[PDB]
Amino acid sequence: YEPPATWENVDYKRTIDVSNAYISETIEITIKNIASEPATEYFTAFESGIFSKVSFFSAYFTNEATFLNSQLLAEIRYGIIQFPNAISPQEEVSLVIKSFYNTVGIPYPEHVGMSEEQHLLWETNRLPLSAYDTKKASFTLIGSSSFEEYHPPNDESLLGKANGNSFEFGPWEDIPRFSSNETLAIVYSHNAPLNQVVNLRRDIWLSHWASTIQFEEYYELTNKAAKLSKGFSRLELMKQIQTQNMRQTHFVTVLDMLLPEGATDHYFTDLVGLVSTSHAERDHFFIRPRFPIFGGWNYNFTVGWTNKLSDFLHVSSGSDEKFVASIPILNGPPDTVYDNVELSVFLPEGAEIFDIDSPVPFTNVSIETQKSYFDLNKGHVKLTFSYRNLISQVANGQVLIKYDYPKSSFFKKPLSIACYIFTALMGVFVLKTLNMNV
Amino acid sequence: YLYLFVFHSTWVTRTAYSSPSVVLPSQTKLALIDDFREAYYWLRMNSDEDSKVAAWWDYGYQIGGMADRTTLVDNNTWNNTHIAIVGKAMASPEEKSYEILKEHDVDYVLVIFGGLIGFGGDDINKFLWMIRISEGIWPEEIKERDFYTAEGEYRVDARASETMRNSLLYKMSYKDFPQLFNGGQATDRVRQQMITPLDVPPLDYFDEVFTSENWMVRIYQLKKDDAQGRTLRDVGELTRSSTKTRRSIKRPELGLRV
Amino acid sequence: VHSHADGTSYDEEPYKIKDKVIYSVGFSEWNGEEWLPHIADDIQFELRQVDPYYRLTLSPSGNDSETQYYTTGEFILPDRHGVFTFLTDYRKIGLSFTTDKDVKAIRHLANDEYPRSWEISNSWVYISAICGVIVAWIFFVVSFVTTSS
Amino acid sequence: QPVSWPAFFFDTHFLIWLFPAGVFLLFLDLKDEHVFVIAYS
Amino acid sequence: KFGIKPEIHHIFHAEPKRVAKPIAVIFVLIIFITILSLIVTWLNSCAAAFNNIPTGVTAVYFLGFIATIVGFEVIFARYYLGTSIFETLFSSLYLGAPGLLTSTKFLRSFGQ
Amino acid sequence: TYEQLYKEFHSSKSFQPFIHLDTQPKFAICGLIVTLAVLSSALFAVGSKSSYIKKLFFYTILSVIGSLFAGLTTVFASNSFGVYV
Amino acid sequence: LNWFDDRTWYPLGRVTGGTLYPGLMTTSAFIWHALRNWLGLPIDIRNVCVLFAPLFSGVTAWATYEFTKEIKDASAGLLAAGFIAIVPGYISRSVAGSYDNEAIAITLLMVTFMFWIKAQKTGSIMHATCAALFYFYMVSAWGGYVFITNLIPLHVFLLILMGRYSSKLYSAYTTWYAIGTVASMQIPFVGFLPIR
Amino acid sequence: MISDEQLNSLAITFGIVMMTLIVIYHAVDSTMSP
Ligand SMILES: *[C@@H]1O[C@H](CO)[C@@H](O[C@@H]2O[C@H](CO)[C@@H](O[C@@H]3O[C@H](CO[C@H]4O[C@H](CO)[C@@H](O)[C@H](O[C@H]5O[C@H](CO)[C@@H](O)[C@H](O)[C@@H]5O)[C@@H]4O)[C@@H](O)[C@H](O[C@H]4O[C@H](CO)[C@@H](O)[C@H](O)[C@@H]4O[C@H]4O[C@H](CO)[C@@H](O)[C@H](O)[C@@H]4O[C@H]4O[C@H](CO)[C@@H](O)[C@H](O)[C@@H]4O)[C@@H]3O)[C@H](O)[C@H]2NC(C)=O)[C@H](O)[C@H]1NC(C)=O
Ligand SMILES: CCCCC/C=C\C/C=C\CCCCCCCC(=O)O[C@H](COC(=O)CCCCCCCCCCCCCCC)COP(=O)([O-])OCC[N+](C)(C)C
Ligand SMILES: CCCCC/C=C\C/C=C\CCCCCCCC(=O)O[C@H](COC(=O)CCCCCCCCCCCCCCC)COP(=O)([O-])OCC[N+](C)(C)C
Ligand SMILES: CCCCC/C=C\C/C=C\CCCCCCCC(=O)O[C@H](COC(=O)CCCCCCCCCCCCCCC)COP(=O)([O-])OCC[N+](C)(C)C
Ligand SMILES: CCCCC/C=C\C/C=C\CCCCCCCC(=O)O[C@H](COC(=O)CCCCCCCCCCCCCCC)COP(=O)([O-])OCC[N+](C)(C)C
Ligand SMILES: *[C@@H]1O[C@H](CO)[C@@H](O[C@@H]2O[C@H](CO)[C@@H](O[C@@H]3O[C@H](CO)[C@@H](O)[C@H](O)[C@@H]3O)[C@H](O)[C@H]2NC(C)=O)[C@H](O)[C@H]1NC(C)=O
Ligand SMILES: *[C@@H]1O[C@H](CO)[C@@H](O[C@@H]2O[C@H](CO)[C@@H](O)[C@H](O)[C@H]2NC(C)=O)[C@H](O)[C@H]1NC(C)=O
Ligand SMILES: *[C@@H]1O[C@H](CO)[C@@H](O)[C@H](O)[C@H]1NC(C)=O
Repeated sequence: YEPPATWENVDYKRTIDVSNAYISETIEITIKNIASEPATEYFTAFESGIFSKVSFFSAYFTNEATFLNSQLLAEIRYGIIQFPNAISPQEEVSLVIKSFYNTVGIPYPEHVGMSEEQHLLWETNRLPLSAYDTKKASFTLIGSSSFEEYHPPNDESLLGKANGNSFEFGPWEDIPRFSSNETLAIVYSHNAPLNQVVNLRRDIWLSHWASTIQFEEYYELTNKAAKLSKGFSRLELMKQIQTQNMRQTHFVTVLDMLLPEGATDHYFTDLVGLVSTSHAERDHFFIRPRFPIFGGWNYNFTVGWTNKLSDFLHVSSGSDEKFVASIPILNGPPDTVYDNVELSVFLPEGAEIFDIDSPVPFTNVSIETQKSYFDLNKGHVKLTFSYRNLISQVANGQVLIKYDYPKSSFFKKPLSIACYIFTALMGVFVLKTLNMNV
Repeated sequence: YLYLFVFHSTWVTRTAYSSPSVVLPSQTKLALIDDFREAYYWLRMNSDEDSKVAAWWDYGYQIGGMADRTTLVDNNTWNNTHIAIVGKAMASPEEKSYEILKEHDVDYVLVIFGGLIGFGGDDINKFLWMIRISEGIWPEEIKERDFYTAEGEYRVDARASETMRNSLLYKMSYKDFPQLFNGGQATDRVRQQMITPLDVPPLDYFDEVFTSENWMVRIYQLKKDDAQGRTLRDVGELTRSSTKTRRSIKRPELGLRV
Repeated sequence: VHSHADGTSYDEEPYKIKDKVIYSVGFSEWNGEEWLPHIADDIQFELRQVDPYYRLTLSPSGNDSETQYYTTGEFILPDRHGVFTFLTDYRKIGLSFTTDKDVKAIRHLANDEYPRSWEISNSWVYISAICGVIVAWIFFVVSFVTTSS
Repeated sequence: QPVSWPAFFFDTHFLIWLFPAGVFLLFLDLKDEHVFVIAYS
Repeated sequence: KFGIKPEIHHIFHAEPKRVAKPIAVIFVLIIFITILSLIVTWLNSCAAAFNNIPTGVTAVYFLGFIATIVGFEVIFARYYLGTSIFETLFSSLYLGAPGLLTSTKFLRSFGQ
Repeated sequence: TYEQLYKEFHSSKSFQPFIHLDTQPKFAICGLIVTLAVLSSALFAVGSKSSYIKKLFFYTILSVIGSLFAGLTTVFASNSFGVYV
Repeated sequence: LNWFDDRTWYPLGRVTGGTLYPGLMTTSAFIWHALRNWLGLPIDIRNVCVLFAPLFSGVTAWATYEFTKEIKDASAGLLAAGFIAIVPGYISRSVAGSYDNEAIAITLLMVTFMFWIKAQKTGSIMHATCAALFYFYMVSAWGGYVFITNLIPLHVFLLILMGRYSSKLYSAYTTWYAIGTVASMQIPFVGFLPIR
Repeated sequence: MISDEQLNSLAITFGIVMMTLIVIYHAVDSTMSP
């Protein structure tokens, strides 16, 4: 669906940041309307390969920011922005788009030694794919230290002018419409570890009898950094530890898990057993895996802790037996990108969910049951969300569940276990009043 | 005596019969060692799920229990010949051990080495039990009275034999061990011998892919045979040490083409 | 691709000792412009452990616009259990080397998948004698209870 | 693989010297039950 | 080296011969004549016949007794042809629980 | 509506628990003594001698009491050892 | 029961019908399924497989109580149970993580011997058939069942040489051998071996 | 979770309570039996 008309871009900045293993853009537009029926909408154009991997999309006004209604739809594909206070047909407006991606690039030497810097290859557009005509448009590539182009063009214009830790250029005037005329490829040094997980399932467990909430998380993380040539040698790793100071390099030795405020019973296990190299200091759960995760290596592990329920659960006002829970949507290391997240919250056995709200647009949601310990009846209410593309730093949200849990179903747990003990002992009575004596 | 029986029966249980067989607390300091789960979980995480791991037989269950990979020998010794295959492969030159470890579709070979921390149950002192059970099946290929120093000693340092130095498990276990400490000397803690980098001949058919933190469990890979058909020791002597920009042109004495 | 002789695959029913399978591979050559079907003798299937158990030359029995297929006929799997690989190394000097291998597990007979005792002609005596002892036992307990001592 | 006597004292504390006296005391009233314990000892 | 190679066909193992079939038929009806000789020896000829039959109100526990004794042989006979061990096991549980009570009141009713 | 549920969340009381976790193993031990005394004295009502209807009556009332003390006891002793509910 | 296990002995496999004793695995799987579906608490199979020798340590103690109760009065049975509950000779092969096939062996050796002595005292047919059911279930588990089939015949034979034969000794031993030898022949590791 | 010295105290006190009430049972049985 192509937009007709009624927006023309006077100014158009485009600042790509490349500094923390996910690409973030901060577009800044100043638009002018044409003399027609005053329309109130906007269309932001993404490629078909970038629209598949996008995790956050927001808009500000530049005067003083409140928010705007930024909706992402579901072959250039679009994303709509809805304005309040419908605009007169000839007036300047100002606007800020922020967006956060999933891809970071390919290691341009894919094999590199562990004591050597890596360089990544990112591919993008240089002329901006706008759905409308632009009159002025500057590009700015902020980020790490060293930026270098890949197959530089013969034109002396459309060429990068390097600034102090920056790379500034762009086609600056009179770009008519959708412009896939040239695709940029830039290599750049990047000393972050590039942690990314493939499948995160995290199970929480509300409990009214214990008044506790119990977090358990299963991470399947890869390191998408550059692979290492000549294999792995413990001699070069151990000498690399013994030389100096462990600066910033590729592989993963420790992870810093940022937990909720008061967390009590910390554990960190692999598939084959538990791992004893973990340190649970106040508010921070540090983790050392068994082997250091170099470029391309896999590691699947499980962490878990226990919070009290008095700060995640809140009794409603109209009815005493109606509870409202707000769950942290994501806890993990500070530099991670999540390719799949499934958040399973487990309400107790007699709970009935009324209302569900999530701040991040999920891919899926369903309500099932699952039998845990002493679930003699149907079992826990498994409300499971499926989120696809998330960032650790960006997706700051809480999932809000409104349910009820009456005291008719609160005492059915000891009464159900009492029902099994009672029918077992009356079963003992039938098998002892019974005469079998030939 | 009934009350003394309880204190005896709990002291004996706590001291002598309550220890894990996986975590190895040798205290090289009350330090625990989990190099077996580190290496086996490297095989579980960083290998294709149909790779075949040829280790010695007394570690055969734990690999299949922890690495979830395919082995060749195993703890119950019901086929002794198939154990003499791996015992023949561990004690033979790597020219004749690559040939027998690719005929069986093996891509990973792991060894146990307790020379940096003093484990003693490594695969260099149960190495003679790899030559006894493979000498009775294949005599005059693998033979004892080799691996000895012509006076009856079982040495590991530069006093050792030539068949001991060119063996597969020797140069797989002691690879990069003299370059560990400094100065080109290395004090093996179990065998109490010092080795030098002019020992331990290089490995031209295998390459290491993992080695644990205390150097216990070494994991090696059969690197693929060369594309141009030449032998891998000729690739090894190609890529190094030869020959000071000096040449020779000669009738190559190769026979005749069929 | 290899499958059972009646059309089912390895995935639906895994293989078994003394089983009927079919194997099929198709070749194609390239004269610089088009992928033409490759007419050839000398192509050999191998069913293989450490040592080969089958070398069967491949008859064409098929055709396509850019592929000539080859079959091996219905051949019986060995009664030797084990993990057998299905191998075609087409290695003829002058033209391109190709290798296709698929490693499969081939298991023993289950306890149910045996010739049955009523099916076999030799065990009719023992079924008749066990049935005789059982029926004579039932008349022994009814006759023992209903008599008066 | 033969074993020495401190494994016999080690595995059973004072039962190792009530073990023969129990057998000798099971002879002196020899029921048909006790032949099992004597032969099994 | 490269070129054609001789074929291999895996000459199989031989199966031992079963039996001549009418010999097995002969022994089947020999065993039939022996079992029929047993029943014809029991019922009238050796006079070990039915001296008493409990025609009172304890007849229903006798028919329950025949229901258990014939019932377990019906369960085992079904188990001989197909009928996996779990359905046989729940079958002899669902027969063994009411059946042991009506096969013990009967043996309480007869003191002999 | 996420804003209605957010306002309705942040204007609410916290979760006041029924029985805290630190007093709960003492309820587990005292409950174990109670249900073990009641059920331990319940198998001797069928145990010694009686008639049938009084043995049924006292067995079923004493088994109801000891059964419900047993169930509530194993809820609290479930929560005591680390597993919850 | 029909598991080829292509993950071991790679070109050969391991049939695991006639190289395995299927009595430990079906017991701990019966406990796992039993407390899984019938009792309410789903615990992991690793915890059933670990905490298995501590569970049957107590059943070994109860069976030693009943055996010594058949030899002397019950007050010696509680001494024997108190001895074998904590003795270091059995706790060596019965440690908490030890799924090594003698965790289930001795708790069937003592139930087998308990029903044998209880079958040979009173001469009952039933106690010598349920001596043979636990003899079969002892054969399903451990490969040192052979001890039992050289000890119960060694007992009976010493009952013959001493002149202590009776109808109880016949009526116990001959149905122990009948049921226990037709039944122990069904385990595929032990085929017609008890015939030859 | 319980520690290892506290498990040692638990195992020893089950042993001492076990042997103590065994001896009490044997005394009450041996005194008051015909
Ligand atoms: C425990 O583990 C052990 C190790 O993992 C394992 O031991 C191995 O077991 C296998 C299976 O039996 C053994 O393979 C056989 O080995 C035979 C040994 O023959 C020796 O002597 C021959 C001369 O007499 C040599 O030819 C032979 O090979 C030599 O030459 C090769 C080529 O030049 C070379 O690669 C060798 O290295 C070696 O130098 C060896 O020295 C071997 O005879 C046998 O071959 C037959 O079977 C193969 C299929 O199984 C065919 O591929 C092969 O062509 C042969 O086929 C013949 O037999 C088939 C039926 O068996 C027929 O279908 C064929 O048509 C053909 O039949 C012809 O010959 C018959 C007489 O044999 C005749 O009756 C026919 O009419 C027809 O004329 C096979 O390779 C292996 O050697 C064992 N390895 C070791 C180290 O012991 C053991 O099995 C495991 N335990 C358990 C319980 O599983
Ligand atoms: C007066 C009441 C009389 C009741 C009689 C009941 C039982 C008699 C006592 C003992 C019988 C011994 C024979 C074993 C038969 C079962 C084998 C089977 O089940 O496996 C068979 C296959 O055999 C085998 O591979 C051997 C397996 C050996 C079993 C090992 C397990 C033993 C331990 C169990 C204990 C577990 C804990 C319980 C604690 C109490 C599966 O049979 P299927 O499912 O294919 O059925 C179809 C029937 N076709 C094929 C004939 C049509
Ligand atoms: C016969 C009379 C009673 C006999 C009593 C016997 C023993 C009791 C004494 C000590 C046992 C307690 C030791 C617990 C060890 C730590 C638990 C653990 O850590 O393991 C648990 C296994 O949970 C269990 O097994 C439950 C054990 C409960 C025992 C409490 C006493 C009840 C006894 C039963 C009475 C009869 C039942 C009738 C029912 C109808 C692993 O949990 P998880 O990995 O899923 O953790 C994650 C947890 N999420 C999933 C929530 C995130
Ligand atoms: C005639 C029938 C009579 C009626 C019977 C009815 C009910 C009684 C039956 C069961 C009641 C409770 C038993 C469940 C206890 C599970 C403990 C466990 O499994 O805990 C294990 C480890 O435990 C321990 O640390 C200490 C061991 C204490 C266990 C004491 C054993 C006594 C229980 C009886 C024998 C075992 C029976 C089950 C196994 C076959 C959990 O391992 P983890 O590392 O995954 O958890 C670590 C926790 N994270 C995941 C959060 C990190
Ligand atoms: C056949 C009879 C069986 C006899 C005994 C059998 C086995 C005993 C052997 C070993 C047990 C050692 C336990 C190891 C695990 C350490 C956990 C621990 O020590 O829990 C301790 C506390 O515990 C206790 O106060 C025990 C409470 C009272 C026990 C009651 C007995 C249970 C039986 C009830 C069944 C009633 C039903 C009747 C059915 C007829 C805390 O630990 P935490 O900090 O990890 O809790 C996590 C932290 N919160 C506290 C926040 C949750
Ligand atoms: C630990 O977690 C990782 C991450 O999810 C798991 O890796 C994934 O494993 C599956 C199956 O091994 C892979 O699927 C495979 O895909 C390839 C083509 O991509 C195909 O050739 C195979 O037949 C199979 O379908 C999947 O790609 C892989 N994901 C990544 C990112 O590598 C791993 O299995 C987990 N390990 C354990 C022990 O749980
Ligand atoms: C959304 O979640 C539902 C869960 O209810 C998924 O439906 C299940 O899909 C699995 C396939 O793995 C089936 O085995 C189940 O039977 C399905 N259950 C139901 C109730 O349909 C569904 O596939 C998910 N959809 C997407 C697009 O992720
Ligand atoms: C059969 O194969 C030949 C190979 O050259 C091909 O040209 C022809 O088109 C094929 N015919 C059919 C019907 O597939």
